[PDB]
Amino acid sequence: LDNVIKQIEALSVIVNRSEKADDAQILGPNTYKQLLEHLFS
Amino acid sequence: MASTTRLVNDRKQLEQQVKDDARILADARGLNITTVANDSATGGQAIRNVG
Repeated sequence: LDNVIKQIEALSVIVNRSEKADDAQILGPNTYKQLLEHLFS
Repeated sequence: MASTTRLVNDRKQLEQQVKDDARILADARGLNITTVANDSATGGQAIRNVG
């Protein structure tokens, strides 16, 4: 029974926000994971 | 047109001579070199390939 009106944002603001982050140019170090084995003889 | 017409040139020669022999007798101190660091980078806008 209650609604809140949302003020719209300008086109330039949306365009600027879209380019802020979330880009696949820079990588990072990583290592392999180990899986359980449980070997015996 | 006599020896009085050479005072300025004599003074020029004297300036040069005194500067020369005052530099000759000066003792030099070897200054230590500091302020050597990589603080001359460059900026700009990223290219950020789109896709």
